[PDB]
Amino acid sequence: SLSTEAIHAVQALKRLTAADRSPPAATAAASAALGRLLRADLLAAMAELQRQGHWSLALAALHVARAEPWYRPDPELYATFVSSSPSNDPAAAAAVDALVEAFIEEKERGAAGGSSEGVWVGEDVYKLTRLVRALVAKGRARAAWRVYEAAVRKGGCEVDEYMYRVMAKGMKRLGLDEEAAEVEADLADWEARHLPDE
Amino acid sequence: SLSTEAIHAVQALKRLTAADRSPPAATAAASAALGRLLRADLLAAMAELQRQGHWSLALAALHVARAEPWYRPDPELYATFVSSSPSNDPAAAAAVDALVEAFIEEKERGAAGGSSEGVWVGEDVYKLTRLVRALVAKGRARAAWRVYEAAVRKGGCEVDEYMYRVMAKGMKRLGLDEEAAEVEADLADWEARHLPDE
RNA sequence: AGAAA
RNA sequence: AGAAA
Repeated sequence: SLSTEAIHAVQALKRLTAADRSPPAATAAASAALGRLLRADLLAAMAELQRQGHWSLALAALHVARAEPWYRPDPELYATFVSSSPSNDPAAAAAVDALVEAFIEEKERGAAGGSSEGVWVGEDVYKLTRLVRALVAKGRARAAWRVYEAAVRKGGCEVDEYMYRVMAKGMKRLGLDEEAAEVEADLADWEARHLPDE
Repeated sequence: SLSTEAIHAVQALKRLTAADRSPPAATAAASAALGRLLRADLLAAMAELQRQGHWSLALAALHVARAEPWYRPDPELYATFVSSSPSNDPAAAAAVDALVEAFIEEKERGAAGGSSEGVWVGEDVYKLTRLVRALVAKGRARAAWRVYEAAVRKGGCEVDEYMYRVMAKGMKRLGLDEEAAEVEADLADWEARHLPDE
């Protein structure tokens, strides 16, 4: 559930942006109501806004969160934003794609080393699969592909059959037959190394 | 559905093999999570893994199952493994062929008698047809042929028109025109004995 | 756990 | 029941 501090923060955010729906003031209202909540409270506020349907406000909260010092690029966090995004909404869809681009840029922002390259290597497989699943579920075939290609194809994040099947089926039914075939190939390679051989 | 015992077993299996994807440890994890489940639970676990896409794990479960005392070579069981196998996967395809060879060896393992030869004679026609259908559907023309030839041609398992048509059409479209013709001949013989003559 | 073409 | 060239 939500601490009274987070509940009051959400109410505060809504009531302020009510008198002015405009996004410029909406931002200033977010840092005003959510500016300095403990990580746990800010995350709960965000989730509550998503749950209620105030997606644009949830995004505003994300903005605030990105400024916090504890902030870290997290696939699960991004998946909730995709899941809660409005269906049949061109603007929303673009926002989702943009979000995916933001997640990969945030994650890879800290990489300049021949040092053991692992920006994606240590990533949570389940969470990353959840993000991909959500993107597919919302028809963001391209976005899904950027993520897979970034974290698995290049990032060298070791995934499993479940992840592959999700992608292959996703790309297929979404009309990227080209990429579907590549996933199947990646899967084929995987199988070629885990399947008991003789 | 799945007993909580089987659900927990599957979770357990995944979580263990997660820290180590390698097949040697994957096997030890299977006998560790699935080692002593009731037949019903082990079978349900296997099917759930297939459903999720963890085919290599489903195969690991099969290994465990083969050691159980209640285990019996079953065409249906093998068909599910063929159906759930990844398409466009050289390794998988070989695994399927190997599986078919394992099924025929397991079945015929108990035959050393001029006693009424019936290792295949009492076989379930529908299930056996399902296995053949799946193999064809995955392009395993050879594998399909081994089964047919073993159980019907030699094993003396009495099948029906549905089975023949499935094979003939399967071999044809799969490019074994030689074997297709033989099936049609087998069918011709069948017809010659069931068709009302005059 | 990454809930159902 | 062995679901659609």
